[PDB]
Amino acid sequence: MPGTKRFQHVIETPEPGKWELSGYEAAVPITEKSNPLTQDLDKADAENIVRLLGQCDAEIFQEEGQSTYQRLYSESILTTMVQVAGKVQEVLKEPDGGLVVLSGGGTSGRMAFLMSVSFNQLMKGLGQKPLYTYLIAGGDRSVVASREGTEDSALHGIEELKKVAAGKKRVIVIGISVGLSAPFVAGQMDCCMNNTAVFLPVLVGFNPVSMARNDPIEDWSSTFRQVAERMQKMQEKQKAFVLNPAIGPEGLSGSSRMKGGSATKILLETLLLAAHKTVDQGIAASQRCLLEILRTFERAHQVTYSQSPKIATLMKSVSTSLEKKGHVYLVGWQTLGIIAIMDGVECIHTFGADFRDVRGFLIFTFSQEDFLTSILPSLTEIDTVVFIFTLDDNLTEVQTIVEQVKEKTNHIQALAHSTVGQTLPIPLKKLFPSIISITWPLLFFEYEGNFIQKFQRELSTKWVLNTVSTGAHVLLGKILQNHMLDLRISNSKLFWRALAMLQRFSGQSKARCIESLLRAIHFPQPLSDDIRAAPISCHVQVAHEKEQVIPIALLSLLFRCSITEAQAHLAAAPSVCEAVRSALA
Ligand SMILES: CC#C[C@H]1CN(S(=O)(=O)c2ccc(N)nc2)CCN1c1ccc(S(=O)(=O)NC)cc1
Ligand SMILES: O=P(O)(O)OC[C@@H](O)[C@@H](O)[C@H](O)[C@@H](O)CO
Repeated sequence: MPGTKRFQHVIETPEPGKWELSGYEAAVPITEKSNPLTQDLDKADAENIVRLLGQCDAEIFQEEGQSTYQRLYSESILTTMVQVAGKVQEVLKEPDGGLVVLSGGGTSGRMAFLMSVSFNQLMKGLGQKPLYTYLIAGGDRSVVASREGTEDSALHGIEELKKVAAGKKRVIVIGISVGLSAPFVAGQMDCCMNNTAVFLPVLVGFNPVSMARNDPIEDWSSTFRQVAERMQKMQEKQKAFVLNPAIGPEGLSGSSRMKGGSATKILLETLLLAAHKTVDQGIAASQRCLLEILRTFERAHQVTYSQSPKIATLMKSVSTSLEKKGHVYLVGWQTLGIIAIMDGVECIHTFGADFRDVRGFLIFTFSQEDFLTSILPSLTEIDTVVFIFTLDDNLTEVQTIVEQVKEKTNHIQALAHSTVGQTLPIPLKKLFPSIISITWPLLFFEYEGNFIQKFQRELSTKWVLNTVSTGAHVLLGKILQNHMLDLRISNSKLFWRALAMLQRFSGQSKARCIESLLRAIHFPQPLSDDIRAAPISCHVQVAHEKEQVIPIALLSLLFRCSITEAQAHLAAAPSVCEAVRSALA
């Protein structure tokens, strides 16, 4: 029947009460799951929100229970990290015609960029040629833009890969996809397996391979799952690798920019740093050198979240400014500036928020005076401006900008990273009365830009900004339990996530949910057979431009009414949130 090809794979909605016993819950990929810690996140206050995400983030470092999924600390995973470190060594010994690509869509792609830079720096400070590069769904521009639609083509991924891999002789391709989902990566990994003389694919993500994505990709014949299963078979002969620890669900269901991006750095920085810092010692990478690093990353979580009360406060202020109608500026230096940009941009697609709502700034790349003359003018009594820097940064450039911002603003707060016993110039740096001083112990570092200190700091900022950005929006009522219902459908994964949210919150069949969804998307056109049979990309292209697609679709269902009737209802309610929530009641 029309549509059967496209929707056959979708699991039926269970009868009320049998969500567990239908086996439905057990087949939800971990990366899409509702985290039980966050069932009532939409009710939590700022302090709880910080607590509940701190807990969710902790799950990264939690160990394997005694019938269950491998985790970051499990022996199978650390052994895989060692073996991969090893293959990175091979290429490090033979830099001529060698290359190491880190690749991903969206936040996986963003993380890839950071790491390729860091490790390229590292080989510079040692006077070696840079061997790292990145690849992001939609080219370089995607690093710092909301561009969710660019991940759906396997040919694109392969193309980008062919460009960069030039006339190289030995290529390591680290395909990053948190959900083991992005068609962009899938095609890269498959291409690698079809030329193993040159390519070595390493897939990174955080689902078991039995939960890897399995619906058809429009421009490619195999699924992510088939690709990953075959890489796993090659791992026996050491010609492919799959590195996939479970880290437990996101605190915002399927918001893989959070734990997933974090785990990506923890996992890949750890392994690459080990491989470098152990080549020049002429010693194999071992579980012991990896562990040192992982434990440091784990202290970093503890260090970071011990500043929780302040983190809650900055959340309450970021939220306040967005409840009124102000903006939120994230101003930071080096690498920590970028991360700030990355957070701001992600808020657009993640919460449907305008790019001014939470914006990032590096010193998007607007210099000291340029910021003072351009942006400073537009500031306002209700806004919030966050400063993010180390005490190694150039604090004369910092104080200047805060001096000025204080006048036109007042809601400032800051994120200051330091070694123990560095002191904050100006004891009347108050200015910031109640800073977020994150003060780092003294580690022993032989590489020359203290790369472990950088990684700690990046990660810690990512945790803070993410928790803030996400928390501020939850407080506003935009989140339904631990799901973002009212998302914009801009790729296929999001289209499937909409359909899952329709099933979950309505309890109605998949045929009904699909029908309501496609009607909401294509309104005012009716459901023809063509539309029913259309590739998922046709729906995406149309829904991408509309507003409230998913809430309209859900209303149609709850009221058993038409799209015309549910649009009218929505427009007659005070808000999307009250409309949906009170139809649920
Ligand atoms: C319909 C459907 C579905 C699946 C898979 N889709 S998928 O096909 O894009 C996908 C993504 C990643 C992956 N590893 N496998 C499939 C994502 C959303 N999915 C999903 C399924 C269930 C839920 S939920 O159970 O309502 N939240 C607990 C949330 C999301
Ligand atoms: O790394 P994945 O699972 O292939 O997901 C890649 C991207 O879709 C994902 O990072 C997304 O852009 C983020 O907005 C999710 O919060």
